This record gives sequence, structure tokens and C-alpha cells, in this order.
Amino acid sequence: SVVEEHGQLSISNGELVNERGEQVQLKGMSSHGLQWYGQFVNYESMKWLRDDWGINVFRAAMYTSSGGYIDDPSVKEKVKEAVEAAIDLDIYVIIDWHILSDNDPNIYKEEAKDFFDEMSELYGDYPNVIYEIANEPNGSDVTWGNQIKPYAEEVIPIIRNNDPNNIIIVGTGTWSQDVHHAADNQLADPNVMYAFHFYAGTHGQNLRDQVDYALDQGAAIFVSEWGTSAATGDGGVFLDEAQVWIDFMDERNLSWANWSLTHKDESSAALMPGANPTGGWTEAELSPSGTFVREKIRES
Ligand SMILES: OC[C@H]1CNC[C@@H](O)[C@@H]1O[C@@H]1O[C@H](CO)[C@@H](O)[C@H](O)[C@H]1O
Repeated sequence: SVVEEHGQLSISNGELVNERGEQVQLKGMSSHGLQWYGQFVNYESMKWLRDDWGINVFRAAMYTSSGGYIDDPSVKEKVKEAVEAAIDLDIYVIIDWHILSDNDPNIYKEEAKDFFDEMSELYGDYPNVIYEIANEPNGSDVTWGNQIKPYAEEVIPIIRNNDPNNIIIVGTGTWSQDVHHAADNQLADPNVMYAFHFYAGTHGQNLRDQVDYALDQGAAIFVSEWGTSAATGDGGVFLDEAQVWIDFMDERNLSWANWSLTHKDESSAALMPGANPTGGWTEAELSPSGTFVREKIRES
């Protein structure tokens, strides 16, 4: 129903819109690393998230390093499983080239080009797909102008040769927080968005103001990852600040995916240890984070 109703997504005047030019907001879940917790990514679990939580997007977090795709490329097949499930379930899907320790996206740019060529050739005639080409550029030696933007200007043409206008999300500096610099030096492609990531354990008032600055430059922003925890993915749950961010994102038409769908013993994880990897969770099988996130999506 979601993808049939909204169809082809695009950017108009800095906003995500549907094929009738109306604003749309996506809200959903990210997987954890597919090399560690891929059992939670399947048609049945995604269907349960769609029907019981109300998700309309799912993010497939394919780590490049840390045992991910560069080390063992078989994980790309789990991305394909996720995309095919989203197509069958009529929801949107984010294909996330999940850089982190490999902090400069140029480190694995050759492999990224080949991966996004393959994915856009396979899936480029479906409206479901959103390409996230570099999760979290980071380090003082990785800047928008010097590293990230030129990386994007090599990968985006590869995608566009197969898929002329599905959305592309481009990571920003400082773990996808530096939307100010991106917004002052935007890419040419009209269907690009810049990633912004937050964790509720960080006091967020200036970060909200920086998102507003970026929006005021006409840049589109997708909150492609956020958590209720501290910035480590652990360290407690911060639901007061999470709610402030939820309300901010609703006021600003910002789409989002929450980190993450796993039973790992960390506060950002949505599930508790006994949760079935094919869905059907009871209240007791959701963590405090998962309960909150489910409520936010159901309220929506
Ligand atoms: O630190 C929380 C997030 C921030 N965004 C990137 C994402 O990969 C990260 O998740 C954590 O990553 C570390 C390192 O891979 C894992 O050990 C954590 O379990 C995970 O939450």
C-alpha cells in the first residue's frame, strides 16, 4: 500500500515528496550490521514491522569493514533479500554502504562503485530503493569538500547510469553530523539528500539548530540513523531527549530510521534476547528502546 500510494519519491524545494508532489515522511527501522545480526532481516520480520509497528521504510546496514562486505562479500545477498522483501511488502528500502572504521569513503570507493552499479542495475526500475552511499564519514582528515563530495561525484554517476532519479542519501562529516558544510556546498543532483544522525544521549539543542540551518539553504535532510542511547549505541536510554527529536522531525518533515533491530545487549537495541528473528514479538520481547520506537511509529 505505501509504495503504491506514494510511488516515485523525489526532492522538491528541499523536501521529500511523493509522485503527486506532496510531502511524505518515512519512519522505520535499521538493521544492525548484516554480518552480525542478519537473521533479523527477512520477509517475515519485515512484514511484522510493517503490520504491527507501521514501518514504511527499512534500512539494510551493510558494514563494509568490521567483518562486513570487504571481508566477506556474501552479505550483499542479504541486502538483496531485504530489498526484495521491501518490494514484496510495498515499503521503501535503504541500501546502506555502512562505512565507519573505514572512516574515509574513498578507502573502498572502487568497491562501492561496483556494488552500487550492481544494485542499481538490479533494482533501478523499482521506486522502493533509496541508496545511502556512505553511512558515517568521520575524522578531522575527512571533510565535505575534500573527501566526501568528490566521492559522491564518482558514485552518483554510476547509479544514475542505471537509475536516473531514485533518492540518494550522502553522508556528512563528523559521523554524519556536519550538515552545515554540506548545505553550503551542495551536490548537483536534484534527488540527493544529506544524512544527519543523532543519539539522544547527547544534548541536542544546537544540533537541531544546525539541521535548521541546513534546511534553510534548501538542502534536503534524511535522518538515516538515530538512537535512543548514547552515541556508542549503549550507555542508557534517553527518552526525554528522544521525544524532543521526534517532535522536531515531525515539524520539519524529516524521514528517519532507528538503530537498531537486534537483540544485542546494548541500550539502542530494539529487541530482548528471546525475540524471534521472524517477528511476532510480545511486549516483553521489546527493549525499552524498542517499545518507545514502536509507539512512535504506531502513533504516526
Ligand atoms: O555507535 C552507535 C552507532 C552509530 N552509527 C553507526 C553504527 O554503526 C553504530 O552502531 C554501533 O557500532 C558499533 C561498532 O560497529 C557496535 O559495536 C555497536 O554494537 C553498534 O551499536
